[PDB]
Amino acid sequence: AFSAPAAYLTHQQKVLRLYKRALRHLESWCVHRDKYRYFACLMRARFDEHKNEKDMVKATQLLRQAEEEFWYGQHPQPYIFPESPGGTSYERYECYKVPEWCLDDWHPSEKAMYPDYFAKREQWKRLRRESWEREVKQLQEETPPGGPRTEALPPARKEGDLPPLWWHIVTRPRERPM
Amino acid sequence: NVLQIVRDHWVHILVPVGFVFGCYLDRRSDEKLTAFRNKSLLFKRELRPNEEVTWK
Amino acid sequence: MLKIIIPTTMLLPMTWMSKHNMIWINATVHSLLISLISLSLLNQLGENSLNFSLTFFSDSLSAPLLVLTTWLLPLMLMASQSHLSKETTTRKKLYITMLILLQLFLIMTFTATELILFYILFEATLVPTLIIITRWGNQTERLNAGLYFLFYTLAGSLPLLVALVYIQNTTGSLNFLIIHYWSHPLSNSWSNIFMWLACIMAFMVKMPLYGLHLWLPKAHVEAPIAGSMVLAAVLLKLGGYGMMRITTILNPLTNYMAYPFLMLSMWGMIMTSSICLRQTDLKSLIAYSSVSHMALVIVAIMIQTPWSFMGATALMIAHGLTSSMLFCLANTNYERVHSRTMILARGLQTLLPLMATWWLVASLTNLALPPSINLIGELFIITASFSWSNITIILMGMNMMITALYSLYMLITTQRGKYTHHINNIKPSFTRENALMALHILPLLLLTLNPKMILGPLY
Amino acid sequence: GSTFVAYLPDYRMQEWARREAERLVKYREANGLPLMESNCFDPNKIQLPEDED
Amino acid sequence: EHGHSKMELPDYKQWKIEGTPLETVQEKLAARGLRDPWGRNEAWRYSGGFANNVSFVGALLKGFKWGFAAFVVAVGAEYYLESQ
Amino acid sequence: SDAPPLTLEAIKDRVLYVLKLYDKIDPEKLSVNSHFMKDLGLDSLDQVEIIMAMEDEFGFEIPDIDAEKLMCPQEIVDYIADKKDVYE
Amino acid sequence: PDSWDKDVYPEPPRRTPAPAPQTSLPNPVTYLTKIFDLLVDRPVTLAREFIEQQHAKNRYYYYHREFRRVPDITECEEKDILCMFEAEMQWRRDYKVDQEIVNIIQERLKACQQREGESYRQNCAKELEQFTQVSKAFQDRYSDLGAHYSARKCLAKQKQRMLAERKAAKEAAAA
Amino acid sequence: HGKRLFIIKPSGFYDRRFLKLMRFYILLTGIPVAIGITLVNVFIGEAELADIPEGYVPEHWEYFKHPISR
Ligand SMILES: CCCCCCCCCCCCCCCCC[C@@H](O)O[C@H](CO[C@H](O)CCCCCCCCCCCCCCC)COP(=O)(O)OCC[N+](C)(C)C
Ligand SMILES: CCCCCCCCCCCCCCCCC[C@@H](O)O[C@H](CO[C@H](O)CCCCCCCCCCCCCCC)COP(=O)(O)OCC[N+](C)(C)C
Ligand SMILES: CCCCCCCC/C=C\CCCCCCCC(=O)O[C@H](COC(=O)CCCCCCC/C=C/CCCCCCCC)COP(=O)(O)OCCN
Ligand SMILES: CCCCCCCCCCCC(=O)SCCNC(=O)CCNC(=O)[C@H](O)C(C)(C)COP(=O)(O)O
Repeated sequence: AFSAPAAYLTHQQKVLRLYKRALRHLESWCVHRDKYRYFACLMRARFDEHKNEKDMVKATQLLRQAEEEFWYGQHPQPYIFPESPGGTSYERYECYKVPEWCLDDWHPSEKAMYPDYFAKREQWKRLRRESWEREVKQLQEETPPGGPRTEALPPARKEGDLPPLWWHIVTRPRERPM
Repeated sequence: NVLQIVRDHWVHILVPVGFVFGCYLDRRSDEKLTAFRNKSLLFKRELRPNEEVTWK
Repeated sequence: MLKIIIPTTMLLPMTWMSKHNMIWINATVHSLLISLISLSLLNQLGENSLNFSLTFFSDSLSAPLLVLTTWLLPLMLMASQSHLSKETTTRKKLYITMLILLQLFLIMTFTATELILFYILFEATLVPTLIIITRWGNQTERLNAGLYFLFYTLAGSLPLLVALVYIQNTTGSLNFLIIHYWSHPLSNSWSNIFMWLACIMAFMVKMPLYGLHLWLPKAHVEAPIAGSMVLAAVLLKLGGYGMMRITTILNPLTNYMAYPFLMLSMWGMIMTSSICLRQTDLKSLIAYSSVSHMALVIVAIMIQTPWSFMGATALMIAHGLTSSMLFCLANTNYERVHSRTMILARGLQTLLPLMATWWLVASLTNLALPPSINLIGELFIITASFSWSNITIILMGMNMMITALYSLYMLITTQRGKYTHHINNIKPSFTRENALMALHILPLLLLTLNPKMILGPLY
Repeated sequence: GSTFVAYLPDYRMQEWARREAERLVKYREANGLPLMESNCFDPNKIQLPEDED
Repeated sequence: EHGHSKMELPDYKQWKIEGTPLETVQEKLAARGLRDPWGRNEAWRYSGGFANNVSFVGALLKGFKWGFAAFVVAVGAEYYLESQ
Repeated sequence: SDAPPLTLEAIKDRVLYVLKLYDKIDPEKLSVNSHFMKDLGLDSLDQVEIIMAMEDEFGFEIPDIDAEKLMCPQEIVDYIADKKDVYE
Repeated sequence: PDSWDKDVYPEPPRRTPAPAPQTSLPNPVTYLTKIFDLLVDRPVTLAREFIEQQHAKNRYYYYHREFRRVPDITECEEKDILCMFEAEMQWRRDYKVDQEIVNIIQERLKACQQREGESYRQNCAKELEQFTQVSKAFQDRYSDLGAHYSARKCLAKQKQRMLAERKAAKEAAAA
Repeated sequence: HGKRLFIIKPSGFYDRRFLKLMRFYILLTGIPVAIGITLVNVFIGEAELADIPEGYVPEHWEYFKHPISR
């Protein structure tokens, strides 16, 4: 989610992702914790017997039979965490997420309530105004010629600098705004 | 103030005047369609002692 | 009838003698008063008509259309106030003049005891609409749209004129009362078939008929908000009113000649409702929905039974109000986002809740939720069609299902989901827009209490 | 305007037709007449064309 | 008013594999040469008030005893009253 | 809901609890900043197992791309705090 | 009530059973309807008495309009517009009155169905027969004129029907 | 527990203001109408059907029952 993606997944990453998926689906099949622990230890053992293979062609012929076997026995109704992209409360609270700029449209009678909040908001806005001018130059000088190759951003280098393009990551609404 | 807001609000009176003129013209056009007044077989009515026309 | 015509004419000198910053106020107030005065035409008779003079007469088919026409002008002015802010006083006065002239021509068209006078005013309405579309439209396609909206109309209307004069050369009159009382059957002849076609095609093109509907999406999409409102609410109903008037001389030839138009409308309602499901523009979707509703009205008029005529009148009024409201909602979104692409601005319920309620109620009336007058007309037409042939129920039910589908698709795409992040200029809804929306929607839910006012002369 | 439309006088003659039908049905039920007649006009005053086919 | 009592976690040495089905899982795992490393992470599910279980029929017969006693008292009282 | 507003201290304690209940690590040598690969000698399979244990113990899922680069208990705690928006 | 004619809208004499309490236990319906009477019916009755006295203070009348008979479309020349207008208005009024007659008979039928309860199929044959006769006559008069109906079209339909009847009778006579 | 947080939400001022204005104007005209209607029904009452006396022809507005309709 947070981390920038790469151009490809290496063989180790594919094997680890298959390991996690197979373990989760085995947990879906093996409801009870003791049965799951036994079968998960067996599953880890079955991964471990080819840990030390040196032939890349052999290792790539493997993981392929393995993912085919996974797709055969994948528990068509796996357990999903409620907040996960398949869960029952995945995007439940998106309707409560209001952008921060909407507060700029509030009536002065509305801003009369909560004066400290809006004073701190003004401070944040001033900080953003200055930091942006610094950030544009820093990103222009740090980016390689011909454009970025990976969507990874640099941190601040000097004392008073702020990380480039920070406003919409720092000012997220909330996980559960209401 | 009188004689001052008239020069700024004179236009408002025109629509109302038109409505009155249209009503008057409608009545005047009604006065030209009395060829059968108190003559239809359905409403042949004998005039009241102090009546001139059944309808205007 | 002059007590309504004269004030509408006086709207012009009052507009042109107004202060530079009082034109909208004066126009709105006096147009509302004219609407209130015109509201007294609704006291109709069970007998013939309200025959005011040799020139103008009123009917319980004409009265609802007249009242809707008078009510539409204040809403059009309120909708036009926003996007005409940066424009000179003379040009704004010209725009208001075009709207007033359109209202005057429509008012005289709907009474119009003479068929030639009806044709003259029915074609005189063309000029103000064309000027409004091709002068105060935004995109470069407006000119092209205007051309379509012109020539289609004339392509249908020029033969009618010939037919009309031909009738008066044979009958001796074109007065609607004399025509109705002295009507005679049409023999099955080639000459009579072509007279039937010349009488029908002019009104068919402006409904519009399914095959002849190309001009409508262009004209409604490229027109300004007042133009779209008047096009969808009143100008589409001229064809239905003309057909309802003119089918009295076309019997019994209508029985045979109605089949191609009945098939075209029954299949085209399905086609246009399906087109609405895949539309990337809000205005185009609303225009195609209008085409579907008018296809249903065409079926109703072609069946020519009492229930058909009552349903067609009710549906014409309800569609006018609902489509005007939908266009106004789309324009409120457009004036903020300037794109008119449905997928761009999303999740507007979280930012504009009252406007979301207006969207919901407009979609509900477009969906024909009972006991709205939309469903009253829908059901009357459907029952008449079922009596005409029991197999029409498949097409009618499919149209109902697709209509609900695309109405709720339009609501969900624009109001629900997540807001677009990069759009930060969505300002709170103005009192003008909310007042416009209420002034659209309260008349509908209040007319459902007294349906006989909009069920026509066969009630 | 809504109140004015609500209280519009009965120029459509709904109650008038109801009262006419009420008295007409009362009369025909009392006299044993067969309620509505199938002929809208009296046949004695229509002159059909003799066919002689 | 919320639940602000500064809850402190129990001791981690408290959890043991002994006396749980995790014990026999470990036994069968050792029969083939493997070990379960996350066993103690799950011992709390077999330790406290969760240690004792009830059967399906026992769950169905949740209040059979005192309800049956009420039944027998009621039927005896009715037999005594009607025999009069 | 009635769910207490968990703090950084609770997250740290719970992460260390789950880690001390992993018997391939001796608890006395465990520390918040100890690396998984080198300070404790764990394989990447052990690391993904630890991520699964954290997920099952906090009730939410860490995506593979973020999970595969979490190598210290402290940064696991930091990731959980950022996801759950913990103040102190 | 006197507000409507009992002959146009008849009702059976409304036989009701008498309460026969076989047990001494108090039925809550009686006490509950008595307290309803006390708490609801009396205040409503008193308000109605007030309103009725106020109405009696100001008494005025309205009249049912009488329409003369005029020659119908049969006594009209082929192009005499005035007599055709009179006849058309009379025919439209008669059509409305016939619609109201059918409405009255349908109301009778609905009331019978609800009133006779579980034995409506036998105890509503009278209303069904009346509605069948009235429906047949109304259909014979106005079934197929469509929109744009008139007295002339109704007369043409009647002439066609009675030509068919005359042909059928002549065929039966010469059988 | 003093953990009260600020709730970010759009301005409800304009929607409430519009609703208050619409309610005020609709009531401004409808309350006198409702009171007058009730007063008219209560004291004026309604016309009762009667037979037309011989030699008397009624006015066109004397064929209606409700006083407001008349
Ligand atoms: C916010 C939450 C709710 C708060 C408010 C609560 C109160 C709700 C009550 C209102 C809605 C409930 C429905 C109950 C209706 C009661 C009134 C109704 O019964 O009166 C109607 C009367 O109203 C009218 O029929 C309908 C109004 C007409 C609408 C005209 C539109 C206004 C002009 C605007 C311009 C036109 C634009 C559209 C062009 C076509 C029908 O009465 P009717 O039995 O029949 O005869 C009237 C009385 N008689 C017997 C003496 C004749
Ligand atoms: C494109 C988008 C929509 C635009 C509008 C479309 C609607 C227009 C459809 C026109 C309605 C019907 C036209 C003619 C109907 C007559 C009945 C005919 O179809 O049936 C047969 C007619 O037979 C043949 O059709 C004869 C004519 C053959 C030539 C016609 C060309 C065929 C295709 C042309 C269609 C192109 C339409 C657009 C033109 C630009 C019956 O033969 P018969 O019983 O003996 O004679 C009946 C007529 N009488 C009684 C008067 C003598
Ligand atoms: C949206 C674009 C549509 C374009 C127009 C579509 C409508 C076409 C209708 C026909 C146009 C002209 C018809 C004439 C007008 C009525 C006059 C009339 O009925 O008189 C007829 C005259 O009939 C005609 O002359 C008809 C000739 C038509 C010539 C033009 C043909 C146009 C194209 C024909 C094919 C398409 C027809 C239907 C198209 C529908 C629209 C798509 C009989 O009178 P007499 O001859 O004097 O008496 C009989 C004894 N002598
Ligand atoms: C119940 C649902 C269906 C289940 C069926 C699925 C069947 C899967 C079993 C297939 C067997 C395999 O492992 S498929 C064999 C894939 N190839 C290799 O294992 C070669 C080298 N191994 C690695 O590189 C690993 O990453 C490793 C070194 C272990 C960790 O690395 P870290 O040190 O970087 O953590």
